[PDB]
Amino acid sequence: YKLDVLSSVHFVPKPAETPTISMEDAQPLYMSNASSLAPQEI
Amino acid sequence: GVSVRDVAAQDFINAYASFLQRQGKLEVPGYVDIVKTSSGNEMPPQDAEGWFYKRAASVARHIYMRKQVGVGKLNKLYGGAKPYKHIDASGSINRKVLQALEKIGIVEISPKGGRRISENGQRDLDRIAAQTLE
Amino acid sequence: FDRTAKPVPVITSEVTESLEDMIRRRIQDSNFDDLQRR
Amino acid sequence: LREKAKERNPDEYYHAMHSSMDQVKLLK
Amino acid sequence: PVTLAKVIKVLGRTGSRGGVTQVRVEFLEDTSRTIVRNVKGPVRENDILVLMESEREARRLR
Amino acid sequence: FEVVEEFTPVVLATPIPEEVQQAQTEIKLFNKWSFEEVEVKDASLVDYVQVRQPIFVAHTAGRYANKRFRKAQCPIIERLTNSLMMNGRNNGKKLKAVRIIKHTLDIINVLTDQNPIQVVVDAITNTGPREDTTRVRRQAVDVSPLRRVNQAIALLTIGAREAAFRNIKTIAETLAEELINAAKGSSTSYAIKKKDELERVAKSNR
Amino acid sequence: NPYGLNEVDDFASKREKVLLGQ
Amino acid sequence: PYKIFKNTAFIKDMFSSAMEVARFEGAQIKTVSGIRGEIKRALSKPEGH
Amino acid sequence: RAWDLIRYRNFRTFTGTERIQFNCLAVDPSGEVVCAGSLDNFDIHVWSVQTGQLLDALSGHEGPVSCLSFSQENSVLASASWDKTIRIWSIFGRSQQVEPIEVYSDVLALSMRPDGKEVAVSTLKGQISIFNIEDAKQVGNIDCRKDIISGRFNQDRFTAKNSERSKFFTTIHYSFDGMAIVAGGNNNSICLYDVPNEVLLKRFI
Amino acid sequence: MLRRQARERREYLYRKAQELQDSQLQQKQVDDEYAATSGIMDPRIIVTTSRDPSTRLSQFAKEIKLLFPNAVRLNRGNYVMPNLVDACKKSGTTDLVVLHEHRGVPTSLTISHFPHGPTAQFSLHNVVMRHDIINAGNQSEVNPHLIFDNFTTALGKRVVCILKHLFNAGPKKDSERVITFANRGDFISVRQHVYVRTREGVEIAEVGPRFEMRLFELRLGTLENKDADVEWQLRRFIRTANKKDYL
Amino acid sequence: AVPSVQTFGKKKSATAVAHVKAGKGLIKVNGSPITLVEPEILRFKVYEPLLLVGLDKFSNIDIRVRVTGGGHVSQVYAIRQAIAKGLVAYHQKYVDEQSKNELKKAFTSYDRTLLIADSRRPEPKKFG
Amino acid sequence: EDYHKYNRICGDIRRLANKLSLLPPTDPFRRKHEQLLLDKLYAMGVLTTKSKISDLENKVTVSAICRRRLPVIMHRLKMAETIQDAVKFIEQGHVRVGPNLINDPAYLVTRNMEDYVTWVDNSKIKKTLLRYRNQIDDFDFS
RNA sequence: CGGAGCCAGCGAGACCUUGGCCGAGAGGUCUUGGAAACUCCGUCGUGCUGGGGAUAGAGCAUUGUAAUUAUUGCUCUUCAACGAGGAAUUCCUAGUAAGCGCAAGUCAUCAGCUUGCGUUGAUUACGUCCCUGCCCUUUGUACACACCGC
Ligand SMILES: [Mg+2]
Ligand SMILES: [Mg+2]
Ligand SMILES: [Mg+2]
Ligand SMILES: [Mg+2]
Ligand SMILES: [Mg+2]
Repeated sequence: YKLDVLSSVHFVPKPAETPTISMEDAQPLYMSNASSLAPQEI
Repeated sequence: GVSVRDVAAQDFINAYASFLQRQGKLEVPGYVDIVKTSSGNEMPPQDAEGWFYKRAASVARHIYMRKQVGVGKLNKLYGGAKPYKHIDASGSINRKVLQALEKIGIVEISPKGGRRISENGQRDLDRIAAQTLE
Repeated sequence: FDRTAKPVPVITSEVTESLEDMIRRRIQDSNFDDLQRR
Repeated sequence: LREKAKERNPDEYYHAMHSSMDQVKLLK
Repeated sequence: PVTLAKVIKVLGRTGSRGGVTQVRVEFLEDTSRTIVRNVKGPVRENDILVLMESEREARRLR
Repeated sequence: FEVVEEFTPVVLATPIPEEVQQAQTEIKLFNKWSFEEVEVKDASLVDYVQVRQPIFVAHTAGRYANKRFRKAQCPIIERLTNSLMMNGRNNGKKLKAVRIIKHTLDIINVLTDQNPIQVVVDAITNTGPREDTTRVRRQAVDVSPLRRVNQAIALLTIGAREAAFRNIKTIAETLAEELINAAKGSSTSYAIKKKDELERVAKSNR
Repeated sequence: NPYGLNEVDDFASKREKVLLGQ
Repeated sequence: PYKIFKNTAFIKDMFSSAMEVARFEGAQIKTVSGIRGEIKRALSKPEGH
Repeated sequence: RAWDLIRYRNFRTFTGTERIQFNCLAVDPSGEVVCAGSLDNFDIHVWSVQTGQLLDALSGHEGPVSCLSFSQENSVLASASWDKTIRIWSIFGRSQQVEPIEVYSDVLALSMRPDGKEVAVSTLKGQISIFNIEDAKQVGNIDCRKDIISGRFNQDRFTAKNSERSKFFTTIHYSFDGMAIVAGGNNNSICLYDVPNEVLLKRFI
Repeated sequence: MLRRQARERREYLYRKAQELQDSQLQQKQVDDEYAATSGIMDPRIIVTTSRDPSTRLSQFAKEIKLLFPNAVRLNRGNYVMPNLVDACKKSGTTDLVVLHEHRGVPTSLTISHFPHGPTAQFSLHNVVMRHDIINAGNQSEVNPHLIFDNFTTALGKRVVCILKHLFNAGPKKDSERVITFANRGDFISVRQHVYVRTREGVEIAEVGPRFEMRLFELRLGTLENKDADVEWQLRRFIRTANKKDYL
Repeated sequence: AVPSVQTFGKKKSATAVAHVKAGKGLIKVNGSPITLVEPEILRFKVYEPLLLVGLDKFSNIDIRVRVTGGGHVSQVYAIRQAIAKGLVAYHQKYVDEQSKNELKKAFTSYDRTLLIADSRRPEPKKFG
Repeated sequence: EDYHKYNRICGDIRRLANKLSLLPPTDPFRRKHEQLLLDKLYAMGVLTTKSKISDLENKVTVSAICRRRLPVIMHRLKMAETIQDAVKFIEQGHVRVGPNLINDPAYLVTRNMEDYVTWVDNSKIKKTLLRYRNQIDDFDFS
């Protein structure tokens, strides 16, 4: 980040128990893991 | 405001060559009818009667274009290809032409050597330049 | 008199025979100085 | 001198970039 | 009489001789009719050829 | 209704000949021949005999060898001039070809009052072989329009050259005669003879 | 060169000074 | 020498004919200054150069 | 990286031999060839989608490759660079041809007409120039310097009118009808032009 | 662009200087120019000639093109040397080969490695072309096996590296084409043979061409640069020249 | 100061420098009128810009072109390119930009080489 | 003149690299990150030539980072006689790094971008250069 | 063929020279400083002809050297082979083929030869594996989809 700011033409923002909620998911919620596998993979 | 540079070269040379012939005052050497103007050439000029006068007109225009000119420059100016040697033009003919012109007052001996366009010749060449345009 | 530089070699039949013998020996042992993928 | 001419930066900027015979000598 | 036909497809992998191109051309008189012809020069789609005879069908010249 | 964009007579300090001003009015080949009325009679040759862009002189310095069909866009007069210079001794002398073509157009106008550019177009159109042969014996095949244009130009220029190779006729006159005869379609022109011979041989092997 | 030269520009400058010395 | 082009130079008066030069081609030569040289080839014209 | 959006997986990843940083990308209409450009290499790397191998590197640009695009129909590749030139690559076929076109200034953005017969480029001079690909000749030009609205930054020591920080468009795109171009850049204006008549249809703050 | 070339030359010269010091201290691998692409990217070679070549030189240029699997012949009509190398660098060419002649007899061969050198200049002796063979037939253009014989000195290793990288890496074990560079008193004999492994040995058949190449210059730069620092040059007028060996 | 602009045209070794200032329509090449440019057969090439946009635009300006290098043909191309570029630049600097755009459109539609240099840089067409 | 920030950058490079030395050599995790740091510094231009981690300990210096400053870069390129003049040109907006105008003198040019630092097209400074050479072409507006 | 018009870029270890005067030319003598092709207008004209310039004769000069020795130019006269080239064969894709000149001889090679530089600048093809030749594959191995199936 420090080097990026010094060499960036434009603005660079600074990079950012209990059960947790996943704000972002890699796949749609309706999509199922089984449907993510090819017939060859099965 | 007419000038030689405002007129085509061939038209001016032909028109001024006629004027010198018509004037009849340009000294012409006797050997004009026997010479070739260059060792590289093979025959004498066909226009035997008037080639010398055209030579003087061509030389006079060059004196205008370049303020100072000598026989050496004219020799290379009219020289040409013949391996190849690029022989320069005959020195005798050019020398007689330069001397002939300054008899009429068209040209005169320049400082630091060479020939300069005389002020009387300066108006004279301008006179025929206007003649060709009109 | 001396000569300034090395004379250009002449390729006679013996020189060829020695050269081809080296080539055949190299092929027989499969000893080739050739580039390989890295 | 040849490399110096070869590797000359065209953008180089310098503030300096902004800026009778006897009678003739006597007259001048 | 001589007919005019516009090239619509430059056929490939036809096995023709070098310098000969097999093409499909539709007659200008009737756009529907199509015929397969052999051409000698550089040919591209949408250019017009003059067929002396409109009956022969092109065959591979090997 | 009138539209006027010039309110003062235009007079330049440098004199310009009035012919150059009539050229300002319209672009004409050598400031003497108009392209407006010229049309390619044969439908197939259209898009390969390019006459729609008027040019004052043939010399263009365009880039037409880069791609496969750029030659079709080249003006036909320039193609004729380019074809004119061959045989080694004439290689690279484009100005001589330009002068020869100018003189040929003058001769064509004198003999025939028709527009010389139209005569050239008619000759190139007529002398293009519509059918040819390929070696297997021989087999008949069709001919692409680009090849027709190329071979027409080649035949006309070659015939005009060979006619005057060792004859009193100059290249300009023989080229004018070749173009006039080809436009007429008469068998006198060498190119028409060759075209008829090729088409006949193709018909034999059809 | 208020902040000096890198390794490459030091080598280049030395080479130029040598040739100028010749 | 009678004609010099940087390192190359044309020599005369050493030999009388181009035949003699051919015998001495590649021969080692030097100047009075000590500059070492070589006989490269015989000139066709004039003889001996 | 290639992403399969029916199954949402990265089914393939492409990379150069020496870890070249990529700035622009273009995909063949057949979905069988992928091309990328860089600001440090000057070459356009080409990969095979099915195999993932480097087919070859297209060379010829003397500057960094700023932008790429395949014709959706004719499948030609158009590339532009800070070399003040545009090159049309006919990569598909037995023989490869390149047709360079010169431009007055550096090319920042490039857009391909949907029919594939023309290409538009936005230059550092604030010009949108349209070229005919088959003939490789310019067919139209649009001025954009005056239309662009750029505000004076709070840190500026020079006026906005005198400022030249961004009076060009770094991104452009054709309308699917082909008759309009929307342009944007490092500025506060989005200008929508009409290609055939070369006028500003509307400007958005 | 010109700034990038100027900067990279200084880096190239600095790198060779440091490598020379590193070699010297070891005295007390592949060269840097070839290290980056050794065994990854196949060479790209352009074979050209001097201006207005004779027909024999054109034929010889064709034969040299067939020698190297990835060579392409280019006509040098009016091309300017700075323009020639700049065009080659744009097109991704790795090496450039220029041939000279005297009355249709090849005399010299210079190899320039891009983007920064080195440039090696050779003189060709006893050149025998394949056009001089009747009913010779066509060549085999498989990636050939390479033989480098009697290269011992550090300069000899340098010459081998330059010649080795003109060919594609990884020939098949059973490729029947072999190209040999044999050093015999600094005169490198170049032969091309096709071999057939017999049950009791090997038999080889010469394809050609034959020619002896002797290095006389090696400069750290492309052939355009007459000011490139000379890595090595052949001294001819030293008193030991008639017997001194270098490779 | 008199409003004036300077432009360059190039073709091979031929380089032409055109100076365009306010005037009365005086076009000169190497100190001589444009009508005397040689060779005569190519003279209309040098006229192509002047005839394309019309002589009225030149009636208010004086153009002086100095040409050096190259041969006859390349010198003619340098002259025409320099004249076109100079006219466009003057119409930009001392006249509206609408006329600039019209001139550029005309010249590019006719022949783009009038404005952009035509350099046939070597290209190794054979890949490899 | 305060080099507080660059000392922190130089120090942070030292602390980070030291932690990599602690991690077991055969680990792939450290080897990848060490190369990324070397590649990053090489890209920035701090390391003129590719270096090892041990060299990276001592080659990194405040002067190296200062050399990458735009006004210092311009001085070596001879665009400005003196650093203070270079800073003034940057503030007045006469200099562009690639297609982007940089008015912040503190900006550090990366290795690739070094070749494309130049004057803006319409700079009066640029016109002074071309006028001195008598190479000013008004078609390019400069 | 005769005039006239003109346009380059490489290159720098007494002899070169701008200029004046002689000579038809070649070339002499007295002094100062240290490009061709090409374009315009003319003559000629299908005749081995005003294409070609080999051989030969006579003179006017230069360079040494000491000979009446060759050497290098110029003037006139003489006026040949050569009428587009068999069987065959080599090369060639854009600033390319080809034409034209100019400069330097920078450790190999080169001496009317080598290299470089500039000038003018096209025809055709830019498609196919049909013929020839040189290769590659016939364990998808290849990350989804699609296609394929010993
Ligand atoms: Mg003359
Ligand atoms: Mg091909
Ligand atoms: Mg040639
Ligand atoms: Mg040669
Ligand atoms: Mg030769």
